[PDB]
Amino acid sequence: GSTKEFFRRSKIAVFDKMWTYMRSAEPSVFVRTTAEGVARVRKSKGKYA
Amino acid sequence: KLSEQGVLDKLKNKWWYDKGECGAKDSGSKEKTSALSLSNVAGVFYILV
Repeated sequence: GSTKEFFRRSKIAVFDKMWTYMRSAEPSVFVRTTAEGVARVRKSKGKYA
Repeated sequence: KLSEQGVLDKLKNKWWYDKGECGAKDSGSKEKTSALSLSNVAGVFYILV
């Protein structure tokens, strides 16, 4: 989506560091759909944003 | 030419630190406080007996 493409091509120093973490992270922080993303927030006990 | 452009420093920062499993802020972020154990105040019992 346009949300992921925003952090990829950004040149702001705050946003460059956020894309560096999400690139090199195991397990994958990226989700398939929006309903899966809201589902991870409710069940991870405050560890996922 | 690569050394003066900081390209040799940009590559060493990428493979060593960004591919690092634990970062500097990773171990720094975790704090916890613990109750006193018996091994701390064990000497006062030894004086008492």
